[PDB]
Amino acid sequence: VDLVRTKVYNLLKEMILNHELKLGEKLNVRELSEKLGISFTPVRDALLQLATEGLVKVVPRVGFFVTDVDEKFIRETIETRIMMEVFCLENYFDKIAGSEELLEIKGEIDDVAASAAREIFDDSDERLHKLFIRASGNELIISLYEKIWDRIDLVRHLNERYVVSNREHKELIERIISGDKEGAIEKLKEHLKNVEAETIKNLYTYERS
Amino acid sequence: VDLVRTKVYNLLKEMILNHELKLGEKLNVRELSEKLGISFTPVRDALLQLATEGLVKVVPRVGFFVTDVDEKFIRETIETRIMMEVFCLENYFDKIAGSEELLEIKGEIDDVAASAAREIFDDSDERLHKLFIRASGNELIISLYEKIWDRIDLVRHLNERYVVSNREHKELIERIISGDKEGAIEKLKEHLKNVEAETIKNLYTYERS
Ligand code: NI
Ligand code: NI
Repeated sequence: VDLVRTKVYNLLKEMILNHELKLGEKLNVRELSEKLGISFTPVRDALLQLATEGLVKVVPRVGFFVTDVDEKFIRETIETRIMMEVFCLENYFDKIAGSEELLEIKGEIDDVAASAAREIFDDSDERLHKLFIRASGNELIISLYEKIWDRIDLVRHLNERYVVSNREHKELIERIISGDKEGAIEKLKEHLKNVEAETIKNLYTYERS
Repeated sequence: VDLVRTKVYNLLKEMILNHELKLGEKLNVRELSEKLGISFTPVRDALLQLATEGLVKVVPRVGFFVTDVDEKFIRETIETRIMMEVFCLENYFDKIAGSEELLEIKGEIDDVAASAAREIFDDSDERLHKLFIRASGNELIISLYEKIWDRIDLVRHLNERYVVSNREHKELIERIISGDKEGAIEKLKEHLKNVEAETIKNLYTYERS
């Protein structure tokens, strides 16, 4: 289920980022099905799920459309992350600082600063932000974030300054390892608000919206 | 859709609070359908939705069960509310303080302090906490809270100290109207953590869990 949604989602992201699909554009389910080798019903069901995260607009008896992602959609995405991630980092700080995972992410971060390989950025980016959430141990929280992860992920990709983001993550982690809880929190706010400003600026490079 | 889920949900709450249904108990869809005058499929679909909020456990090819609501389920519910509501109140404080709605809720609160009518408590309780969320103007946030509202509502009802909760709301609102933002925030944390401790204690009065 998550499995099909994730392939559907991944195709949709790939075609938005390639400018094959415009923001607001009507989706052709048959097309998606040809591309993915998945039958109609399962694709349809995935799209309904994505509509649930606000990625797809559903017009009954009409069809499915790619959301017309606009500034408000971005801002709301980021502000939602600030609320959740900051809440997790603040309250689960010791647990995050002490995790070995944080150290492996740090290693990826250092690789990006040298190589600038986007895939390693995406992996390290996801792991760091999700670590904050996961460290709560609060399965409701963690499932809320998971529920909107596809939206988070698409938004993540609508900017191009990943190397600067890489450096911001580095500094975050450094504050965290130093037990500078307050510094870390301010740095996370700063990083996300920075990402948000840059995304809003990049947005006109996408067809429509 | 929300319409059917809400009737299904309301019946389930009523029977849990009457101790007609135990926590963990297997649900009989036909029963629910007889009671509500709604057909099988729509009930089934509502139950699937409620399973989404973690109110119903789904066992495929077996059936649907009432969640075995335990301390962790309560704690996680409350901590999730603390994160969201505190984030909203802190960041949208002026907007909340200035709303006429807050004044009407205040009027209900004063009625409860005098009458102790549970329905007026529930109405005023819902409005106050939802005002914080709604004042964000962030439709993602507001939809996350709405998505788990049934869970919030059931949890709200698993304690019996609503008059004390009424007094805590009163003091909250008083802090808010006074522009004591920090006082208000601390009072909201305190209120929810208090509710949480009392609920955990009351919980053994419910069959199972
Ligand atoms: Ni980041
Ligand atoms: Ni309350």
